[PDB]
Amino acid sequence: QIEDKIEEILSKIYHIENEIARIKKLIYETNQKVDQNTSAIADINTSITNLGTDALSWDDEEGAFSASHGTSGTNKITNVAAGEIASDSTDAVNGSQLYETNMLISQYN
Amino acid sequence: QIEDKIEEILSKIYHIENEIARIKKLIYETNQKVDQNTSAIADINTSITNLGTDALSWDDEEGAFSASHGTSGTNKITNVAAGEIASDSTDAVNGSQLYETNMLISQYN
Amino acid sequence: QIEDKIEEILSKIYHIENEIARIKKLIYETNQKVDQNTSAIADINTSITNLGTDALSWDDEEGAFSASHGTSGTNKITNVAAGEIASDSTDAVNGSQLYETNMLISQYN
Repeated sequence: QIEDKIEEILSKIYHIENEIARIKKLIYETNQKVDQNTSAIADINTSITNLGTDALSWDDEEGAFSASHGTSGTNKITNVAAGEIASDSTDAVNGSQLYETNMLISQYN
Repeated sequence: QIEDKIEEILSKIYHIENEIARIKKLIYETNQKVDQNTSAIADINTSITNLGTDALSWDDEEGAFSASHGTSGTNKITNVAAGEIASDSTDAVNGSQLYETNMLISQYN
Repeated sequence: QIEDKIEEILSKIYHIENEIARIKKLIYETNQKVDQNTSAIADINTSITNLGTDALSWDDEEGAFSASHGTSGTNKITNVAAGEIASDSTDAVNGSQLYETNMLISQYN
């Protein structure tokens, strides 16, 4: 009876040991995925910070989009293609267009 | 005394088996959270990619905001409300405003 | 022999107990990281939502950046520095520049 009980005990111990081995694998696999995600989050935080710094964004107090950037309150917007010149146009106009207008005036004068 | 000892060992083995059952559940639960975050991060990466592509942003080669996009280095900005026309105005002006100016000149000529 | 067997069994159970305590600690530590990451992803989703609402963004149907915002189909862009007035300038122009042009015309008249 006691040798049987010892065999029972040892069988139970082997099973526990096997389960523990698998658990160590599972915790490792998990911690690899978590480390991956922690790194990814760090990179995302940088990207979000940069987008926030660099996007031309709405200014609630001004009730308009603002071309302020960092420590510079006013800045150019460039690479703006020519806007439609019409009574209903809501396109921004660029310096080539104002140049043309100024030339019409100087020619007029 | 050895029957007592055997029963105490079997008791502790039962306890350990219970711990292992709990541990397995915890690991599964933890992995469900990690899975959710891994998939949330993939979604975030796409969002950030698209925001970077679509937000009018600062350009460190221009020292200005740049309307480059896709295969065109210049693009229009539209749905721009009329800017204040005043000596100290920093508002963008639209094609309707330039149209009016051009019309004043034209009528004179 | 059997008293000896029992001693060896107890020694192994002691080792198992140490492994279980370590595993618990590792799972705790993993979950502290996962919690930190879940929160960080929550913050990121808020930043992304806000950047989307507030960035001046590309509009596929317009093929242009759009100063639409919220319920308002058109809005101002302000804090725009004066653009180059030249035949190949792609700088946006501001209200102070159009004011100046408008005063040339009113002078010429």
